[PDB]
Amino acid sequence: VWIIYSADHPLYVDVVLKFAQFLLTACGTEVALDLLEEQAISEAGVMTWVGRQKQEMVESNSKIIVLCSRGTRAKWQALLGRGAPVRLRCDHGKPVGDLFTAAMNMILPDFKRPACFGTYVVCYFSEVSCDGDVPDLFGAAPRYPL
Amino acid sequence: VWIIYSADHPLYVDVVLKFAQFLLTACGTEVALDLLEEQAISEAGVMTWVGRQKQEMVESNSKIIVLCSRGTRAKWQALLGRGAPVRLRCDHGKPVGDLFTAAMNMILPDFKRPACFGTYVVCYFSEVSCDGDVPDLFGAAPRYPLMDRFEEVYFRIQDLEMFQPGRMHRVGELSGDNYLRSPGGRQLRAALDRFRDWQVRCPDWFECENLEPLLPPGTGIVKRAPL
Amino acid sequence: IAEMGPVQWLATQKKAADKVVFLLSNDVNSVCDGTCNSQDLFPLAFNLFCSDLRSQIHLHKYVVVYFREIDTKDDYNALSVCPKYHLMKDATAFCAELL
Amino acid sequence: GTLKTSNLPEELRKVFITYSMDTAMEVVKFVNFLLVNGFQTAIDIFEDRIRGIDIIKWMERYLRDKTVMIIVAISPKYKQDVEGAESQLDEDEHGLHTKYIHRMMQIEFIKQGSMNFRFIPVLFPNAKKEHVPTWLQNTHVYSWPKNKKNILLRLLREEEFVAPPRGPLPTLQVVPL
Amino acid sequence: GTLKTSNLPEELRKVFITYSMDTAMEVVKFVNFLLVNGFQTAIDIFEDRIRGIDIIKWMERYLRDKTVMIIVAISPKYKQDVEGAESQLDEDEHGLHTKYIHRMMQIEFIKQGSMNFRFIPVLFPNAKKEHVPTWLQNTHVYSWPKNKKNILLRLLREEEFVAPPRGPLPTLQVVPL
Amino acid sequence: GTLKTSNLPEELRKVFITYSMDTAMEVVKFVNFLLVNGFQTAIDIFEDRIRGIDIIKWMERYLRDKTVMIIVAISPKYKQDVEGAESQLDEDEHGLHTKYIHRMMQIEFIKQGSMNFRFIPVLFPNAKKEHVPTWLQNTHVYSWPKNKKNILLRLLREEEFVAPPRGPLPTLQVVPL
Amino acid sequence: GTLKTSNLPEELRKVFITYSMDTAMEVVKFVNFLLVNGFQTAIDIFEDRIRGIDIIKWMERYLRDKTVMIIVAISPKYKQDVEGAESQLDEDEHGLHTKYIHRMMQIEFIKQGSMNFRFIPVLFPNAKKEHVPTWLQNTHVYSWPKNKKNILLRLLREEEFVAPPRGPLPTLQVVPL
Repeated sequence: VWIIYSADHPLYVDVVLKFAQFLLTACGTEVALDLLEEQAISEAGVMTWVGRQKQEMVESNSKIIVLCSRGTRAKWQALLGRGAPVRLRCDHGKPVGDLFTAAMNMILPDFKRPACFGTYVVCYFSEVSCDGDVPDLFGAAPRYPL
Repeated sequence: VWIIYSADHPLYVDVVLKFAQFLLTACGTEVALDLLEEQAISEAGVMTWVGRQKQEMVESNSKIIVLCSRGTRAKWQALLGRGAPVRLRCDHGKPVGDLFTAAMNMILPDFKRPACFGTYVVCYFSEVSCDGDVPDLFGAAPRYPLMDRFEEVYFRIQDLEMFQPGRMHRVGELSGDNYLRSPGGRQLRAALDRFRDWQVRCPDWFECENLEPLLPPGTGIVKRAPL
Repeated sequence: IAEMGPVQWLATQKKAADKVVFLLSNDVNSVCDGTCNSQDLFPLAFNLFCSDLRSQIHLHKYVVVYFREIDTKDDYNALSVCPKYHLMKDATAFCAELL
Repeated sequence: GTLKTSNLPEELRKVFITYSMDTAMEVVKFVNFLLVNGFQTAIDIFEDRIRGIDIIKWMERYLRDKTVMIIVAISPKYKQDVEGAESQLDEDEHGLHTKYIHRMMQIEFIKQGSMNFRFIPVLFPNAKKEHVPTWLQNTHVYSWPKNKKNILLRLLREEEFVAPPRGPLPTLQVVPL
Repeated sequence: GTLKTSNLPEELRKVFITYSMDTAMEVVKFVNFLLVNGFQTAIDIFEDRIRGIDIIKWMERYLRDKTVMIIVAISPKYKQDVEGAESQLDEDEHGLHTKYIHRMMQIEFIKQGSMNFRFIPVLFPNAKKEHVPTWLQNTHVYSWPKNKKNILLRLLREEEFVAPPRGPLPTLQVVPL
Repeated sequence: GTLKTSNLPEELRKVFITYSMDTAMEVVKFVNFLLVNGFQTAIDIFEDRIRGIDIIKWMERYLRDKTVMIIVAISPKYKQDVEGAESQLDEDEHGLHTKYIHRMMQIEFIKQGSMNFRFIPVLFPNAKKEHVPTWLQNTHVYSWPKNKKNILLRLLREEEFVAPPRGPLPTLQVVPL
Repeated sequence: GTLKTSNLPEELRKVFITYSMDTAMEVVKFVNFLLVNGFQTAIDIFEDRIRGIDIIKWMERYLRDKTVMIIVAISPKYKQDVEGAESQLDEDEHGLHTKYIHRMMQIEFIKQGSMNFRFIPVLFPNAKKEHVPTWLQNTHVYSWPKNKKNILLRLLREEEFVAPPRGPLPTLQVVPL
């Protein structure tokens, strides 16, 4: 699986990391994640690595997990021309910047067709995030309070 | 305008040159193309010249034209790590690396943002290439099967809307039939038909490549050679 | 559209627009062949409308308009949930709905 | 947590640093930091003898070697030299040498298929992301001294967060209806 | 087609060739080709009468001149010469002179801001693109005799394809709705 | 700071100077500077008695000796001499001797693989970067009196910056998450 | 092939040979070779009758004449003579004369601007490249008997390789698109 998320809070990064740990150890699933892959991201670059992962997931029919949160909602509003440029501390300080926007750019072209929802999984931690934070376009797909 | 293309086939290079000639003659548009400035490329290098052109277009708010073909998608896959690095017959005589791959890697840093897609015009000759050849990067942006929507392409270049409240804007010469009737349009049509015929006759042309009427004299692109 | 990309532009207009109108059939008041073959925004607009419908918020914005009889398609049935207006006769009612 | 040995071979502990003269002081501090942390750093001011024998050969010795990792010290003057007009270079030889090294880095980058395996840009106190050369913007841009830990990890060719081996598939239970 | 007269001033017709011994046979044919086509080629074998007075002065005469175009004849031995000629078991005087010429070319290249105005690498039959010195790879590499037409065009300083002047703008039409 | 004593053997303390008449006074000042600091400088004006026995023998004594450091005093007339001394003056003896010394230095430089071990170009106050012979531009080019400390360090064969001994690789720490 | 006859005037067929005793055996054969090929060789052994009248006058007669080509026979003992003939041995009159001739050749070489118009260094079997005086390493160095044909060509003042007359620049052909 490939996990997509917005670095809203350093604690949220820990949440994502431990969710990946839970998937790897308990769920016996292989996780593709920028934190684990910072070496490859550096070698190939942000956009190239994002495209490679998306192509891998589509080719293998492997699923993509979207971790919606407050930061994802804010960046979605920014995308719709109704939000200020999000400058979260983690993204603003990290060398990477905001990878969520690049992932969206590489994902949105898919939804021009009806059957693209099969590849993606939309998730949100109810305890720290609400279903309302999900981007509108993903809203059409079935949602999961994680 | 600046034309980015992969020299997939000498006939494809011919098609690109015919398109550049058409833009220069019938469209009054100045074309920056690698084949036309090999002196500058030799002096500076593929990456230096590419960076200069990209920066110039962004600063001048000029449009960059991307011509998608099987070679472009092959190189995109190579960048993604799912194909052997492309060594095309045409790029062999040019400086180190690949001009298209360098141009792309110079473009990608722009796509981190949500609104840089305006500066790029994605076009593909429908008769010799298909929409599947356009890199996934450019799916987010509008696509143009060339000469079937070229009038729209020229409006993008001119930065003009084709439609407005209660009125429509058109360019007579660049309309489909008028494009066919235009002098340079006939040359482009002939080159495209030739390349299409070659593709029909040889399904595996790309793997092998990997490793007419007359305008008024002096008005079109001229090919020079010593005796 | 070129600057934003159709999907982002479509979503921007969807959220910004006070009212949204879906047209599912051609006019009959004027005779035409229907021509005056390429990717269009209808499937994406339908997906975004479905998202809003499942949200059950801003349902008032959506309005369905037709002149010729609507086709027998599932997407149109889904859009049928919104108020209907047959502009062949319902011009005034549609105007009031917008205003 | 627990401590563990570091197993980078000494031959891979070579680091080459290219910079502009405006960052000389911070560059010296950075070289001190790297040497203290055990990295064999090659910089012109410290190797001035062998460099004096033949400058171009000296630069080529470090540009050829794939194992050597190159750290690019970004600054307003760096982009002014490498990418700026040549008229300003008439007053500075070190600017010319930095420009040459930049050209060689670009040639290597394209030659490797536009993949940056060993060029590590670094932002120095008076630097901005705008000063980074375009082709380098495609990869991680660290800042000094803020991210020195990340820089050390990168030079060690380690990853900060590392996943464990994939665990066994979970047990599935069946229930009738 | 139509014919265009070549109006290149004679001083620009001067050409100088640097090579290694393995290529000497092919370089003789290359000079035959150039001389037949009107270019004044300066290579040591034909200049030995004048070159013998002072070899270093003879080389410097062509290295100084900006209008002189230099052709680098690449080959497996050429890389060995320009990199480690002195490391050989015996002293190859021609190898050392080739290395010196290469160093002077590199120095001039750097002085100009790494702009290659007058160095034309040419791959000779037994040569591979890997043998090209790295800094020369940043420009067009011609293969002899395959691309001799392009070599002649480059020496004449002419573009193979020449664009016409910017044409007139098209007609703009308005149609009411 | 702290003080250090150089172990430079006496035999390595010999220095030879070649110049042009347009900078005789500055060269005398430079020789004063070097003699005061303990370097045995050989120059024609001071060695007149021994140089008078046989001029060419005197020059060859210092040209043959590998251990002698040669300082080249660049100036507008120095380039003129080493290029066209015989062709521009009525047998300027000093110009011809300077040209001869320059040619011998070039021959030694080429025979060594174009590596400069003991030729130290120095720019004198009226000189410019354009006046340095090209082959000497590939090494450090000092300016007098601006860089006299650096000149002293070069002659002493002591590096201006000393790097501390390289430490071992940093210990690796692992923290579960 | 076709036969050519040199038009060399008889006044230019004079040759003077300077050597050392160790290589006298091979010098005799060299003189045989030159005489059999029509060159008037002046060497002490054959000139002893005239040379005995006044040795220094005999040497100066050939050292003055700019048209006489001087052949320097390089052998291990030749460098020893031209460096330390007077002190490195008990008086060897031939060694002293060889040293004097060498000094006169050097003086002429320096006066001419370090250009070598008529000195032909020839390595003899027991010689090596290190035995060539440095100023003679700036020209063609022949090896006897390996290069004797090239020596004959040099003496005849003919070109070993003849280039064809330069043609006209190629008419440029235009093909429209």
